[PDB]
Amino acid sequence: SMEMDEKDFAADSWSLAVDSSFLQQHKKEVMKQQDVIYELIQTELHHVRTLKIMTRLFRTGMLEELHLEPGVVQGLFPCVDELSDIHTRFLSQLLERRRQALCPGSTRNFVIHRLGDLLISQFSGPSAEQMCKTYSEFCSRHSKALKLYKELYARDKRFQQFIRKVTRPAVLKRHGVQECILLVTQRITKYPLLISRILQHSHGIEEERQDLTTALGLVKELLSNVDEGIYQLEKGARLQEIYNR
Amino acid sequence: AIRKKLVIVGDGACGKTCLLIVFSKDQFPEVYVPTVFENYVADIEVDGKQVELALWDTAGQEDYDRLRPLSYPDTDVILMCFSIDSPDSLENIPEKWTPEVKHFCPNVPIILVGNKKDLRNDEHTRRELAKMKQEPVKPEEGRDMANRIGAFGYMECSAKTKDGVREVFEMATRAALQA
Ligand SMILES: CC(=O)n1cc2ccc(N)cc2c1
Ligand SMILES: CC(=O)n1cc2ccc(N)cc2c1
Repeated sequence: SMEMDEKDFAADSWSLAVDSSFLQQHKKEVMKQQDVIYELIQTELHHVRTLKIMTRLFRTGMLEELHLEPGVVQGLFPCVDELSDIHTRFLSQLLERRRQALCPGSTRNFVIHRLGDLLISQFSGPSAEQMCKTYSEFCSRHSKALKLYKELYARDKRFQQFIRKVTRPAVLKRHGVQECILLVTQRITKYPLLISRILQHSHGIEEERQDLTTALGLVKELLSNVDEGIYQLEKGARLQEIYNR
Repeated sequence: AIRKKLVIVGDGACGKTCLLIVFSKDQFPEVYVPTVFENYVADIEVDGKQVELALWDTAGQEDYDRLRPLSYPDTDVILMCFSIDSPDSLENIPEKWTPEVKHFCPNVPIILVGNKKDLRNDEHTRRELAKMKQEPVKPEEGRDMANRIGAFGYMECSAKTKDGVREVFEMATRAALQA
C-alpha cells in the first residue's frame, strides 16, 4: 500500500481516525455507520495489498529469478492480474468517495453518506459479470494452485530458497503463497456481513437504506452464481473421472 | 517454531469471529468490534514447544457449499463452535458440521468449544429462551455432544470476559502437534 492510504487507514476505527473535535459533532448512529464503512474500505485496501504481494513479490519475482517450466507461474497464481484490476478499481472508487467528502483544510475528517450507489455499480452490469467470471475461474483453480505450490517447495531447491527469502520479513508473516490464495478466496464472502452492518446503521435516509438493500441482494446473487460455477480442476484427473462427476 | 493451521467452524451465532478477534488482540475491543477477521499467525508456546498458529474464520461461507470447503486444505486442528445461549447452534453440530469436517479434514482433531459461557446464568438469556421452551446449554450437554462426535476434547470460554480463551488456543496447539 502507498504511505498516504496506510496512514489514512492506520487507526483501528473511523472514530479514532478523525479529530476528536470533529467526532463530537456527530450523532451516535452516524459514528456507528462510519466505523463500519471505514472497516469495508480498510479491509479493501488490505485485500488490494494482498493482490500486489501475489503479482509483484511472488509472480514477478519467480519470472525474473527462476527457470520454471512454462505454465507453472500461471498455475500458481491463476487470474491474479484480472483480480488486481477488479479490486484496484473498486478501491479507487471508495477512496475517491472518501476524498471528495473531506472537510476543506483536512486530510482526515470526513463522513460518507452515499455508499449504496457505489456498491450497486460495483455489483451490477459489466463489473459484476467480470467479478463472477474471474472468481468462478480462480476458485475452480484453488486446489490445483496449492498442490502445485506444495510440490515445487518440496522438490525444487531454488524455488524453496526464493520462498524463504521473500517471505522472511515480518511484514509478510500472514502472507505466504497459500495464505494469499485463501485470503483472496475468502474476500468475496466478507462483503455481505460488512454491507448488512452498514445497512443496520443507515436507516436515517430512506434512499440510502434502499440502495444498500439492493446492493446486499446483488452481492448475494454474485456469490450464489460464483458458488454454482465451481468445480475443482485436478492435475492428472482423467476425462472418465470428470464425465462420471 | 513449526507452522500449524487452525480453522473455526460453526453457525454464525456461535461467536466464532469474536473468539478469533479477542484471542488475536488479547483484548475484547473497547472502541470498535470488527465485523470481519482476515487471518492471523499467533506465536504460541505450549508445554515448551514454540508454534506459529495460523487462524482462519469461515463466517460468510455458510450458504456457499462449494466456496466453504476451500478453507479446509492442510488444516491441523478444528475448533467446532456453538453458543451456550443457543441450543439450536448445538443441534447443528452432529449432522451438519461434524460430517463435513470429517470428510474434508480426515483424522484432524476437533475441539468442541462452548462459547458465551458468561450467558449461562444471564437472566435476560433465561427469559428469552423460555419463550421457545429452551434454556442455556448445560456443561454435561456440551461434554456429551463432544463425546458423541468423536471430539478430541470439550472446552468452554467467554470472548466477553476473556475467561478460558487462552486455554482453548493453547490446547488447540497441543492437538495440532499430535501424531
Ligand atoms: C452484520 C451485523 O449486523 N453485525 C456484525 C457485528 C460485529 C460486532 C458487533 N458488536 C455487532 C455486529 C453486528
Ligand atoms: C459440503 C460438501 O460438499 N460435502 C460432501 C460430503 C460427503 C460426505 C459427507 N459425510 C459430508 C459431505 C459434505
